[PDB]
Amino acid sequence: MKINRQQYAESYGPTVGDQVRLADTDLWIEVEKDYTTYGDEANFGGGKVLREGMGENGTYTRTENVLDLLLTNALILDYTGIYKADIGVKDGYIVGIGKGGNPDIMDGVTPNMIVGTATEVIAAEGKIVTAGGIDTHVHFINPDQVDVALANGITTLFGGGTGPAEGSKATTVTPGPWNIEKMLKSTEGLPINVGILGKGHGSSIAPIMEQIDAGAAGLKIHEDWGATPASIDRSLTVADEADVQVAIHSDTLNEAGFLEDTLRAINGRVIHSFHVEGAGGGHAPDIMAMAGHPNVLPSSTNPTRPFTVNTIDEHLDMLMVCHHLKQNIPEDVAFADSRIRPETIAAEDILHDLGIISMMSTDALAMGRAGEMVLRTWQTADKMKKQRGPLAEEKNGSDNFRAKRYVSKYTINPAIAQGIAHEVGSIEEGKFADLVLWEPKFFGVKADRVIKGGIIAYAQIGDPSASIPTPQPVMGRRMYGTVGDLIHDTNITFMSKSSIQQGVPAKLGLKRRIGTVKNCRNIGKKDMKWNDVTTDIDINPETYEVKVDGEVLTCEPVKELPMAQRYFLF
Amino acid sequence: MKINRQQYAESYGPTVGDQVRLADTDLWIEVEKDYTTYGDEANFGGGKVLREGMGENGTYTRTENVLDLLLTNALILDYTGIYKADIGVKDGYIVGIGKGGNPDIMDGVTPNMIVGTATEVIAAEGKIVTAGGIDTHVHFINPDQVDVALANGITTLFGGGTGPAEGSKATTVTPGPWNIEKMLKSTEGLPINVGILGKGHGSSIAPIMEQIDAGAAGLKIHEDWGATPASIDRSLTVADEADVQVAIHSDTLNEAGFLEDTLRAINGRVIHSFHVEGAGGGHAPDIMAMAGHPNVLPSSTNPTRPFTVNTIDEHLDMLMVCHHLKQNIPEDVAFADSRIRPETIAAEDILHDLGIISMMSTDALAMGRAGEMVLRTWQTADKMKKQRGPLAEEKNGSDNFRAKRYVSKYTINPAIAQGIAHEVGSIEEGKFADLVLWEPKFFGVKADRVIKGGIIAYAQIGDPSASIPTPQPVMGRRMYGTVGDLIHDTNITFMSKSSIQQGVPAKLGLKRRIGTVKNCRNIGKKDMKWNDVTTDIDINPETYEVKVDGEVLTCEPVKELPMAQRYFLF
Amino acid sequence: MHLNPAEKEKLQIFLASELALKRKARGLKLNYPEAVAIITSFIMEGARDGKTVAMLMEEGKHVLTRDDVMEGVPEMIDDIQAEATFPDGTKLVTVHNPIS
Amino acid sequence: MHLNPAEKEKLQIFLASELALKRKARGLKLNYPEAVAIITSFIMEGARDGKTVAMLMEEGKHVLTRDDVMEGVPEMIDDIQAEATFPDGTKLVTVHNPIS
Amino acid sequence: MHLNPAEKEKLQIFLASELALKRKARGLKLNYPEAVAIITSFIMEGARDGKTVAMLMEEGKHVLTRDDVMEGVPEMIDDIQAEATFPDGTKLVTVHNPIS
Amino acid sequence: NYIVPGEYRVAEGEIEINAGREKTTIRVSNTGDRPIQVGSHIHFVEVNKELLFDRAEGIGRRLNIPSGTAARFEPGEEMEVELTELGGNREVFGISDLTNGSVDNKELILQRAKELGYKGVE
Ligand code: NI
Ligand code: NI
Ligand code: NI
Ligand code: NI
Ligand SMILES: [O-]
Ligand SMILES: [O-]
Repeated sequence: MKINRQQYAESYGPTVGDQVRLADTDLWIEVEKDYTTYGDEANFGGGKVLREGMGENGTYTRTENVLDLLLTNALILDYTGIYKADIGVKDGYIVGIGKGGNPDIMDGVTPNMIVGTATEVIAAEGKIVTAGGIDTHVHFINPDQVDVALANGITTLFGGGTGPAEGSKATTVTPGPWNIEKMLKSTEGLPINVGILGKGHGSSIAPIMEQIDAGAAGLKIHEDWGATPASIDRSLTVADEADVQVAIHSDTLNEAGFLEDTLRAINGRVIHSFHVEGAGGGHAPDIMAMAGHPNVLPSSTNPTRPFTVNTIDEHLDMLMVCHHLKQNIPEDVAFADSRIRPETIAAEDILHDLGIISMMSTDALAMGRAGEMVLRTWQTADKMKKQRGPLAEEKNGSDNFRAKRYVSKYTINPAIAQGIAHEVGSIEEGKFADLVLWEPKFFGVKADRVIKGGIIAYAQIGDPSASIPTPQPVMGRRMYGTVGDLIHDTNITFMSKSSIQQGVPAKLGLKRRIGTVKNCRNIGKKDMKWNDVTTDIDINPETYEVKVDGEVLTCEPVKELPMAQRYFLF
Repeated sequence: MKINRQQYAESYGPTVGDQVRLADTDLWIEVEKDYTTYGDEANFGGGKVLREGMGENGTYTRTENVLDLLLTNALILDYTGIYKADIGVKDGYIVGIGKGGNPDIMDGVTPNMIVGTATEVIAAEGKIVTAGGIDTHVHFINPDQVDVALANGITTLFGGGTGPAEGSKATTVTPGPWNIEKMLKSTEGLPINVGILGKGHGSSIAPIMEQIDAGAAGLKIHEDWGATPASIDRSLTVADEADVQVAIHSDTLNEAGFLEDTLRAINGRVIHSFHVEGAGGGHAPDIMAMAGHPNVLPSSTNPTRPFTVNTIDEHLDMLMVCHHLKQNIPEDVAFADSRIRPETIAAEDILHDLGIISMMSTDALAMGRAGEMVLRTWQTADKMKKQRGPLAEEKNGSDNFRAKRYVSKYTINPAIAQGIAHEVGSIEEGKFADLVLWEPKFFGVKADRVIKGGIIAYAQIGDPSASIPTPQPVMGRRMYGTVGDLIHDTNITFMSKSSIQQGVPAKLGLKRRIGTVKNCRNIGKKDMKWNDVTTDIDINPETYEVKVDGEVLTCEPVKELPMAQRYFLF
Repeated sequence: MHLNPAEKEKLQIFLASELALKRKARGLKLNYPEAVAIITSFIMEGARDGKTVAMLMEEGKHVLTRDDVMEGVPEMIDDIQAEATFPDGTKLVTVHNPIS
Repeated sequence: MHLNPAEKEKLQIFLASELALKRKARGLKLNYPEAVAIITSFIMEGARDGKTVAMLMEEGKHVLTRDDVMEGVPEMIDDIQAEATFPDGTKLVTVHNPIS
Repeated sequence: MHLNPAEKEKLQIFLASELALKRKARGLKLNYPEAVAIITSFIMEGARDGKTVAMLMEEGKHVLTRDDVMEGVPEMIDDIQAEATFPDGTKLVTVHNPIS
Repeated sequence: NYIVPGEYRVAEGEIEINAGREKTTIRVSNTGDRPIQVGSHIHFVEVNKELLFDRAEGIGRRLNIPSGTAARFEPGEEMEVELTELGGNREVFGISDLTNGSVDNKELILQRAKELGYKGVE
């Protein structure tokens, strides 16, 4: 018995060599390998394979190699590969990637992926499955931002803020022990993973360090609090002792130094450079040169991603409104013109494509969109394919190399940068089961189902009064993982080792899973998956032209993007 | 002083011999008896009876025969009777049905129904009061389904699921110890009573039983997990040891047996037969014959209720879409034609009317409507009055016999079937105060107020910014019983005796009231109130015609129903 | 009014349909959610009118054509489902391949 | 806009009224929630127009008649109440027996 | 439809704009939230039409004039901001001093 | 260049199911008066008693059809089906309780099948 490839893909999802279009982009991913045994595919329903004595084992108790959940026939898109497998979850973690079912009667069953009495089933046939997005530039301004993030496949928010206070509206900072304690308690109600940044400012160690001991997961250095050589130095001395990451928004004004002064203060220590292009902040005009250095973990924020015909008009006005700048005050116009630069925004598209900028992030509600990190990653990759062609590394006419380079920017690389990649950031055995299912037609636009700690937290689903769940209106809705005390077991609060050792969770009555931040200080650009390029970036101080290896990096802005007006009601 | 009967009913609600129309149906209920003393009726407001030294006692402390709540002048509709009384609540339970007030000055006060300093008042004059509905076929797919259920007077949800996973979308199953623990924690946030079903599938006892010990309240056998003789047998062996109920959705495909094989596996043990007509699932075409047997507790699900001109077109297409069936694959068409049968749907209306099907249920979001169990019960009773006439048992031109037969189907009978009728399912002294107030014009359509454990949980109420609560927009809203920690005291989590003995509530930190499932294994069809008929049901395998006592059971589908377009905006 | 949860949600469908119909009237090719909203509201208004489930399964295939919508939208919409109150109570309508 | 909770809710009344008015325009006899929505929106638009509470108590009895609504609807509606911002601030309007 | 949270919220703006436009059509001088709703919906419909951010910064200053709104409303509105999906993705429009 | 969002471009070729396993064709009759549908992965000897076939030829086997599909027998219908071999450990538990162990125990499986009235024990 043979099945042609069209019929096979329609029934089980695609297999080896098959390609899938990502939404309405020009990007194609190809199945690299498949863990199945043809004829023994797992599936669930009437007369289907996962039934007692058949593909479901009726003998084994839960402890005996049985799963709590099997995702059947997933097309995984991850830094580790683009491939077809079943995904097995147990105790909220990914325990097996391979082939699930019943070793009684099936060949090729992964030994700890038994479908038993204890196993729930999610059908992933025809879906793309990715890790949950890791957003490391979150301003906590408006709690309505959490559902926005979940709807675009984001499962971890790292950043700071106390709500719509001016410090929080400008900076990813929860300042001091008391504000950190209050926001750790607030976090008990947020259905997403969270880590909190303290204020990376001070000239004495104790005021900074007491934030880490209070339960901060890292620090933010921001020019609005004084991005001085002293604040940079003390923050990195604290970070090196505490094993947490430091993010920086540098001195745009060059008030106490130029970029070379900020790099001298850093003194070779590991740092996460936020919005490294500089529209979102940093030494005018040359901050993006940070992305060449081996001790810098460089991210973009999303409103410059990718370079479009409305970008400059939008950004110049946004900057003038947000800074209360006057069109008739020449210092204000000079400042805006020094900060919003088509030359560095166009080069930023290309530096993403070359693997020189390693990460994406939002800048949610400060200068960025909580629900567009994943969206704009793929719009950038699509624009670069259309302007620069398939990368030299591609084969088979697929965009797999580009797809692994770009998926890494919002999954594994932020997790490595933050010291949380032991828990989240990729679809690997032993990591927390934060998984996003996508219909390919909606890939990177609207998540189908968001799994948090092995339970669905968020889903596009219809009328709750209907006979079945698909009738209109189909909209993003919080699911049972967010309800009651299950919100505690499905989400992680990431905290410093010192706050955990000092018992802060018990002191504050935190019931969430507690994740430990670690292995942040040892890493560098070389540890960024698919995005590990170091090079001398030259930014001309007169023309703002960007050069790498003697070549000007420039591209045109586009008039239209995929993943845009086909999908959105507004 | 005499009051004519029109004026009396307008002031105090109806009294002995008075009739009330149920919504816009042709059904009339008649007041059978009245506990009042004429002239000493309780009422609350300016210059009214329940004032200190008058109808309110000013002497007694709460412990001294005083109520926490008095519902004044209720028209009770219950399996126990259709009658007028005051209802007294204390400690969240119904403690008195009779006459409330002050024995200082009033005749005929029920001794434990004193209105005192501690007593709240709900005016029920002109309202019909019923027990909260007990829905025993709930798929936990979308948490928005809880308000849908409350708005139509449902107060208990028994079933299973983990959200919109395929196992849960098909089957009322929360599988295994870990998924059960996670959903018991989720339940802490659901403002309704809950019991969770485990997977009734396995060939070894231990994988099934460990679900009961983890906190399941029962099991579900579903053909999508293999409704085999082995799974049936093991599930009933577990149920007999654990004192919990088993629900079955049998082998529609007749793959491992016909109906007689499923009955042989059951071997005379008590079982709850879900959607017994079979459109919702079961041995094709003759599953409804289950409803004749003395060890079967038979329920309908609601989309076949009652038989209408759009039913077959709707159901054939729903089945084809949900099973991914193709109109041009003759096996798919043959399967659909074997499962969706006007002959068995028309007979199901009549078997309800004859007391041969004992229960209603939803099948919420799998093949049924979360908010239409009560609605469709009364539409069925109205259709049967219009097609079959008043039942022989009626007197006075009232429909009281039919009203007690039909109210039993969604109140007391599901509660008896599930082993929870010591706590819920009827308006009786000693049971939990889950009470639904209905305006007669909205009876069975939209609940006025839903009381959960003696506190209002849900109400049709207006503008929260207004001087008074009645201005538009009047809509269903969660009330203070759902807020903060009061959600714990107003709702019951029903669990197995073994999980309770093993301390599962303390292990998981459950704060809800814990109800014990018991006395499930001793009962049969004879224990179904007003619906206790056993008989030989013959289903012709060639024509699908249904015969009882040598007579074909058939009726016409109707073009219009009451409780429909007069009421609903969509 | 006594709105239940479904009545409150389904007002949104009507509103989205009105928005989409104004976009169509000023000459725009409609997108995915616009097209879904128009066909969904059509089904629920048809039920209100007292049409049968069978009539609406037929009519729903003729509400929008290929040239009313953007490239790819016809192939994105495999079917549109709505529940509404017919004269004989709530029923499910599924319109298969509504835009050819 | 600075919408408060009441402003957000009361948009729903206007929307339900627009839905009901389209149903009436295509010849349907209106049901209970349709009739309530039309009369309620009329009151709130009247307040916006600067009518008095007394004018709206009168006018609200003439917005829909028996032959605009289904059997039984007139007897289901004992009164319709709305609060709206008059020129002299929020006031309550009750229309008694709006449909004879 | 697959509505995300922003799509669900922004339906409210369109609805408030429709309400305000009916008030303007029957001769009322518009208030603060009415004026904001009309200009906001205009921006989001303009993006849907495929106008540029620069075109909408210009046009948004000519949607309502002083004589369309109540005393003080022009001076209450320093700027109106909206995000919408342009052909090149979401962009922010700020209309400065929209009513002179 | 028309874009269908999320479309597949499948590779050339065909997928062979149950490759390398022995195939067996047998005749099967539904002697009952109600339809019987049999899934791809049920141990074939343990199907409905009223299916008449050489029960020995179902031992250690299942239908050679795509995973998750089924064969349908209308009342009175006789037809040929193709079986493939069970894999993994070649053990069956539960279902009709005819095996509960190795499929190699053919005499014990057939003795149980004959005692319980599974048609075609020869
Ligand atoms: Ni910044
Ligand atoms: Ni920021
Ligand atoms: Ni079922
Ligand atoms: Ni069900
Ligand atoms: O920022
Ligand atoms: O079901």
